[PDB]
Amino acid sequence: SRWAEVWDD
Amino acid sequence: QPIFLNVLEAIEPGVVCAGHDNNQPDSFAALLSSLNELGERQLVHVVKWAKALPGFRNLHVDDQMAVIQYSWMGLMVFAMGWRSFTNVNSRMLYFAPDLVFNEYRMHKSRMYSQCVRMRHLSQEFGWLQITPQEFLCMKALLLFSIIPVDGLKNQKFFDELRMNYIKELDRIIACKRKNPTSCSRRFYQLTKLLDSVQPIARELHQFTFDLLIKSHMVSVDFPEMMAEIISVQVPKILSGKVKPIYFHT
Ligand SMILES: C[C@]12CCC(=O)C[C@@H]1CC[C@@H]1[C@@H]2CC[C@]2(C)[C@@H](O)CC[C@@H]12
Ligand code: NA
Repeated sequence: SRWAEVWDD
Repeated sequence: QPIFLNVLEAIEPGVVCAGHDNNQPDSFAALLSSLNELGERQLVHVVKWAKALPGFRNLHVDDQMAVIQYSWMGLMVFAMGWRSFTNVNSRMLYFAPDLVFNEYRMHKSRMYSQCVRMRHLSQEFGWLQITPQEFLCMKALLLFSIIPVDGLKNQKFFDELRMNYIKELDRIIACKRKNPTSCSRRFYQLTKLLDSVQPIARELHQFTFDLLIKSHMVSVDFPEMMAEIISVQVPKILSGKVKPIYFHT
């Protein structure tokens, strides 16, 4: 997901 | 002593623009699409801001994400209210430097009543002479002001964290005060102010939820994280599974 993507960043 | 405040001031997000074309005629789709985009952009900053808050890492990973996902609306409205107060004395809603709402946009956005409450909240910052420090602490506390009624993964670390942030807010008040009766009165006003944020956020929650559902029919675009959080997390709030923590009844 995009959120998961941003959280990882 | 200034340790806690130094941190909050240090991590406070800078200016964030929405990318709105102020040269194009105002329209419901254009305004809301710009607000949604602004939400996506600010969400990124709220994530990085929250992660840097004192003791935030003590929380379980899943709770870290949870509080951010439930509280983003109240956090963003509160800060927006502050920007409006400081940038245009609450005359308009200062969402972003490139997205300032006047009465016309408030009407074209189809959420005039909600904008009115937000402007009212903005006015309170003035009516109460809220200090930049009280603002920062109250905003931090808003991240720990809404949880599922069934509790979080590790409810204990959260309660400890929320309790300490209340303590810090109490510290700030008792700072330039030696009268215990004055402190109690200021705390009462601030907590009342904090509570008033929740009803406003709920109205926005209901509104964005309805808008997501019929977005394809009104040409309103929802960025990826927004669409996900509004379809998965917001409903839990609207259905009563996740509720705000109120100081007063
Ligand atoms: C959080 C934002 C965007 C960030 C901000 O400054 C406050 C403002 C409050 C209204 C929200 C908006 C994001 C997009 C939403 C959720 C729209 O879908 C309807 C209500 C809007
Ligand atoms: Na999610």
